[PDB]
Amino acid sequence: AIVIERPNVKWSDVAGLEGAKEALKEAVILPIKFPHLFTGKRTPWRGILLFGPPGTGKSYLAKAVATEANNSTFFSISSSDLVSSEKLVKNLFQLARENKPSIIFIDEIDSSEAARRIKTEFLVQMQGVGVDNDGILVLGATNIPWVLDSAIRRRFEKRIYIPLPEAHARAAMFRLHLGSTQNSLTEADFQELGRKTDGYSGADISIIVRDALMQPVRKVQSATHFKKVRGPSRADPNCIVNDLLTPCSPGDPGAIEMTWMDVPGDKLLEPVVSMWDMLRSLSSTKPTVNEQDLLKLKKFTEDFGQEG
Repeated sequence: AIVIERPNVKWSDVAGLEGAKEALKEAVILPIKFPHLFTGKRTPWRGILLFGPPGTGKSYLAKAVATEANNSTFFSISSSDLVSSEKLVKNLFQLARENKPSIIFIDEIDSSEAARRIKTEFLVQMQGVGVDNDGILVLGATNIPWVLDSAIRRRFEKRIYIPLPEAHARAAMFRLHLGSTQNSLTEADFQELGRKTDGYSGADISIIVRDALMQPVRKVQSATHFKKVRGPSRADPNCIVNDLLTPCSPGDPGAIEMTWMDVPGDKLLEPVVSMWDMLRSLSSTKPTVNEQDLLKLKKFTEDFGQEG
């Protein structure tokens, strides 16, 4: 029910968001590193909110904090209206102090029939009518902040906006989603995709990289002809040959009406994800985030901010 990992995500693992990371470092770590610099009339913000465009992968970011922060335990869940009935939250905080340090984290905090059995129980503990909420932080993640009850919303003292990465991260994000796969791409072609537009998110980018990986396969499943070549037999790197058939265009240097159904498991020379592959997969996609879309957030700052 409640995920309970004690993670490992250095700041560096998080692609970029230093402008936020700084914002986080301030609100949390400093208070931690120099406790003798936070008391008297000022207090650390126990509730902090993570908000920005969808697919910006806020989730992950959370863990990075719980890590770079004394190494607190990550108590986390979601708003699948909590396994679509309540006590979960009670034990949640109960555990919180029970194993502090710790970070209560809720991706999808946004959530009619007033089923405040939970809704209030939250603020109640958030308010910590009695038991100590100190040493424990709570984070919220949402793509739509404007849809939360003033109460809920006024709990997270500090609000940090999670922008969209279009920089080096955007790019280096492709290598990441390319994992350990054969590709003809290079660090030249990787920052290239990076600079090649923006308005794209970790999701977005991921989906393209996803289409760009199968590219090689459909070529092979739906290929017109193949051309025999030389090289170690896929079945044995030691057994060089000259019968490996890779796929080729209709009228080419050595084509023959074929299909994988004829090409031998070992006699097949499989293509790797190329740069056109990459590109093309992109040239057929739109950023799931528009300006109007992103403007709908801007609202918040103006009429809210640190709630007040």
